[PDB]
Amino acid sequence: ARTKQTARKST
Amino acid sequence: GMWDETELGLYKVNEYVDARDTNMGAWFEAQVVRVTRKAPSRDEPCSSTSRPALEEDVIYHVKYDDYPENGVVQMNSRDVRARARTIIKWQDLEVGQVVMLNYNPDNPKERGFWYDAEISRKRETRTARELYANVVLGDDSLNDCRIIFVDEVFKIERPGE
Repeated sequence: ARTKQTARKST
Repeated sequence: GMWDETELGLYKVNEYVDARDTNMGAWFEAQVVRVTRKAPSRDEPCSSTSRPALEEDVIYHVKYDDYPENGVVQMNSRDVRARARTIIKWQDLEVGQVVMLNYNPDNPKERGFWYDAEISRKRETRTARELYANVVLGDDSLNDCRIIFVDEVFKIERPGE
């Protein structure tokens, strides 16, 4: 909620 | 240039942007480190000064603002969008508006990246209120997907407002 986290790569 | 797929974008040195990974089609933090378009000027001096196009119709080279290891990677105007800073509230989520948004493809009940989608349907109940989007990866695209994180949908940003 109202927050932005990233997770993992396929790169 | 507001909602309804405004289709904008113009980035510059250290203008914060989100960018697509070509491998999962996900959108994440990316700090701009070069805007240029590969013409060495016009006819090859060993300089690479000039850009053939406008600052919008050129090329962008990001440094991933969360992922510094993966280094300077180059994307085009359509495959970058500026740092989607303004939230699209529940009431503004237009069916067919292309947004970048809280989804994980490995666990669709969970948070992963900001995957690009278009609103495909809207519904609400006694306990839960939901979105249903066509989600797009860098390979496939999963229609009528269950959007759980309602509070953090993002839209296409301005070129320079």
